Amino acid sequence: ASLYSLMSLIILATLVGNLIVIISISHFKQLHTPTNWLLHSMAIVDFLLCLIMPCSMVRTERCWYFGEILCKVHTSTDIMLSSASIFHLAFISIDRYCAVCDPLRYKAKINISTILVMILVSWSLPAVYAFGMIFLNLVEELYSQVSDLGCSPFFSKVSGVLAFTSFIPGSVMLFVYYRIYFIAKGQAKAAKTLGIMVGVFLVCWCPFFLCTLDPFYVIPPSLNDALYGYLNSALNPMVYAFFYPWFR
Amino acid sequence: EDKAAVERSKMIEKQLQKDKQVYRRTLRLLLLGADNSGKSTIVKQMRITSGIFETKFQVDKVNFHMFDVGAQDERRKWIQCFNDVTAIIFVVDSNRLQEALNDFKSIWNNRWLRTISVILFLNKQDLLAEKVLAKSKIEDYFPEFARYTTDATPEPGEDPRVTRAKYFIRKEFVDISTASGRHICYPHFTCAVDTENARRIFNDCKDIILQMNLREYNLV
Amino acid sequence: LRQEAEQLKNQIRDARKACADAPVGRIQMRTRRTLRGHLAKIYAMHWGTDSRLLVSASQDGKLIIWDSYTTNKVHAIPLRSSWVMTCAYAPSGNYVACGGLDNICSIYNLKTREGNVRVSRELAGHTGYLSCCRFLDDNQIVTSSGDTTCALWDIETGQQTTTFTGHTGDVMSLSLAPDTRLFVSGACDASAKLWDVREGMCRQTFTGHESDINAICFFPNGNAFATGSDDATCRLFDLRADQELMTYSHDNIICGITSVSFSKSGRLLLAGYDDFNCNVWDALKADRAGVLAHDNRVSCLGVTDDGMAVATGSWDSFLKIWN
Amino acid sequence: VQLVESGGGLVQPGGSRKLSCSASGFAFSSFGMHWVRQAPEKGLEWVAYISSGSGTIYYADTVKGRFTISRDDPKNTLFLQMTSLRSEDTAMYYCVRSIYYYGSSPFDFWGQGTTLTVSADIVMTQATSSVTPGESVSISCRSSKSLLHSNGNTYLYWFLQRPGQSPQLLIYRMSNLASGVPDRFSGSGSGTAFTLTISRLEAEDVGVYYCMQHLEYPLTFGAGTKLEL
Amino acid sequence: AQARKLVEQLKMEANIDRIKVSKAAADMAYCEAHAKEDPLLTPVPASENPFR
Ligand SMILES: [NH3+]C1CCCCC1
Repeated sequence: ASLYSLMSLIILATLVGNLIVIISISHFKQLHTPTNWLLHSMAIVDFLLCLIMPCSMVRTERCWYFGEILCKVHTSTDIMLSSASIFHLAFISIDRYCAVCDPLRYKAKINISTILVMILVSWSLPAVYAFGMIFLNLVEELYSQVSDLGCSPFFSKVSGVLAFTSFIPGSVMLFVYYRIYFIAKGQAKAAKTLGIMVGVFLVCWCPFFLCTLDPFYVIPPSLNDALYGYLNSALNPMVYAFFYPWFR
Repeated sequence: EDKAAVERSKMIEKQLQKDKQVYRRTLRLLLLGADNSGKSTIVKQMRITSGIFETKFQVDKVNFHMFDVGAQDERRKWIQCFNDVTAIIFVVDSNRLQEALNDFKSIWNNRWLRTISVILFLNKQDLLAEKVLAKSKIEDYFPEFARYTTDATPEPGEDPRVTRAKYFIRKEFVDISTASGRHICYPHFTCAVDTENARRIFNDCKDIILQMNLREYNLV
Repeated sequence: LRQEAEQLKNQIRDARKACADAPVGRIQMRTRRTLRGHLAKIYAMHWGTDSRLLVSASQDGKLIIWDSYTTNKVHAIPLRSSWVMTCAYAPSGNYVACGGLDNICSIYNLKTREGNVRVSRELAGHTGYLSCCRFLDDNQIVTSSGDTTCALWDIETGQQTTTFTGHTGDVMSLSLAPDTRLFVSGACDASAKLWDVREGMCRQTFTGHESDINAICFFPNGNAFATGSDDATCRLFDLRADQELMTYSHDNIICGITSVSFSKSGRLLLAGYDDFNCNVWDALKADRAGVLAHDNRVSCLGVTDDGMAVATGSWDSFLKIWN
Repeated sequence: VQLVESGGGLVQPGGSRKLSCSASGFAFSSFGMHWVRQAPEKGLEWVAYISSGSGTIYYADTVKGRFTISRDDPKNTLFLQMTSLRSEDTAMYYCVRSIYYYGSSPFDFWGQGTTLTVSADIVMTQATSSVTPGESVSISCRSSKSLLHSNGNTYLYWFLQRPGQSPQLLIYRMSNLASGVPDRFSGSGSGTAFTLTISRLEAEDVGVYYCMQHLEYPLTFGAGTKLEL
Repeated sequence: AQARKLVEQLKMEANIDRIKVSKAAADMAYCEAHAKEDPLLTPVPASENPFR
């Protein structure tokens, strides 16, 4: 009971929060800037992530009573919708890296036409890759784990390496933020904002993906449960839209 | 019917959007040189009864539009129109230098140019080198000239007494009204004829917009 | 000479102070349309005689003519000079006049056999920046410049018909009369002068404001007008009485006035201020009952000839119509 | 402002012909373009309509799949290509200029035109086709539906095609007369019944007068009253 | 010169007919007789409102 409420607490916070980037922006022309649209689309992404999040609240009844039919679709949706979050964060780092490392051309190569390319790629590649690899995930004998009780996505060396590209955004973010730290520190805070932005991402994503170690399997559902990122998604707007005056 | 009027409005908004992309890229600058200052000289080197004498150039692939002023003796009212320029650009001959300090300070601490940075150009220091060497003493005009001492390295190839006055006027300008945070002076030494004027503007504007971006993202 | 001028000024003051004999409610004017599409700050607008079309000018160098009812953009004119501090719309609707910091007034022919709005005349001859221009007819136009001199031009000839001289500071706005015989114009010398169009000479001078006048309007009656200046005060000056009436100002306002306008009945004096907001007053009592809330300095103001609505412009690139 | 139409000739039935309208003297890129048919022994009829930037196209219900319209703004020209020319598509085709904004005058200018050899819409009719110079004359027109729209416009157009020359515009939206027409033409109506009044009468007013509607998209013309005086 | 023109203008503007302030401020009256035709002072009902 306590675990269910604790986990579920982030769903409503996520839903109420993204309303902000949606309601501050689509009403807005005070904030119609190309940069805003990325936050607008990511708020949509995390909002979707009403389908997954309540379902995973029920999923943790250690059994997927909702039905074996919905299994692959539900899993494909989480990968797609989170790969979507990451990629959005990656492109946000990209646009912030052509605003503090190239500020004369910041607007000429970051604009609504480029932003629509960055949004379509982020909604396409995760979706196509996840649905293609949830209906070719895998070693079914090992899946016995998947086969025994009914559900949670799990992978194997064949596909675990491909699963954990998504974590390319990390290299882009680290390169971008070490350059941004170097420049901002040279100018004269930068340190606090950068540290919190990189840390919020890292602390959530790193352990689950590192364990996803399993193909070389002591990871039980008892302990893999907390590893399943949702709280990071609950927090992304807060870091990326509220700390700076974009809030209004 | 009426729907065709809506189509016309949409097709006009289409052109407005395609012109918004050109209004963002170009960086607007306002030139506010003095009467005797060599601002005409600096705008003459642009290969790189009217009112505004606009001049468009491009350092590398970035387009700057410098708005010079023609037949406009009071500026208390037509200055507020330049609230959206990237930067002001003063030109000063470094006695008429005190008037340059006065109007420089008055441009600072206004109500409409609070968020606009300033690029100083100290044009015609070629005459300043001879003035420092010979007869004309800045002590009479400025009592603190004698007390002031030079340690930022100057450009080699000149006497230590000819590059010691430059820093005096530079310091006087930079502490005229900058030291009251959102905008600060960017002093320079434009001399008489140098081809680095555009680069001194390009790097300056790059720094200005970088600082603006850092302030929006809260990097500072 | 100076002693005589001082004596004349004292006599004038005594004569205009000789006699001194002597609630609308919350308007809550709600925005109905929002004419978005301008890429830079709005400087000036002008309504139409039909009360349907309006024209606005932007720092981009764009003069956009909007259909207020249906929000459509009837016309989009690219200006030669990006810096435009005033615009006009002809009473017949065939012409628009834009004037700004280029010291040249451009008259564009809206109704032409071609499908482009071309400039019919480039009236040059002023020295200072143009700050207000208004049409008398399709033939003659009165312009306000920053060189302390107003002017009256004949468009087809392209030359000044008369020059109105006498101001000390740069003249910021002018307002016509319903009869179009006399016109008032305020300047930076903290004075507003009534001029006679026919004789090309100053008729009266009104003082009392502390700072430079940045906007002037004229009462529909024909014998009164109102001014807006940078000292956050508006004043109603009688024209035929040469006096100062009740002053519309508040202790909570520290920013000056950028534009002024009247309602057709004259019961409402609308004032576009600098603090991102346009205020209203009961012109017969000077009570602020209603506020027209933009995101930047409200720079322009207009009221339709039938009083249907009031349009407000501001430096947030937006132009809002309120009823 | 002048439009030169090109095409025409002796064409066997079932063929294909691409007629052109070269516009010069105005901003063709900003003016919607219509085509209007006129049989040798009948009144006018609408063919097709293309918007200013070709963002919207309408075709006549009589022939819709065989006709195609196009415009070239950089060259300021218009094209109408017809295929499988039946025995009815052998009439006089006029390319018409028409811009649409508040206060505008659609159908203001009509081209020279070229010859050719081989339902639920509002129908506009006239009392007759015939009516001495020097006294006022009146022409009556009727519509199958109220042409007065909710906004207030009454989409009725009068043209007065004079013999030996292309048609022009007298009065647009019922009430507002054209620019170059003499100030002796007036129009009034209630929504379905219309009347056009001419005070004087000269050697130029002789001709056939047409009655067009623009409320609904199909543009049905009238019959034409031939005033001989 | 410049002083003479100002003196002449002041003399011309000094001889101007003026009336009592109470009479000049009573035409308020223009507002009274023209108030009913003001859509702004008196709100237009939502049947003839042009910007409804
Ligand atoms: N829970 C999911 C997070 C992203 C990678 C696949 C597993």
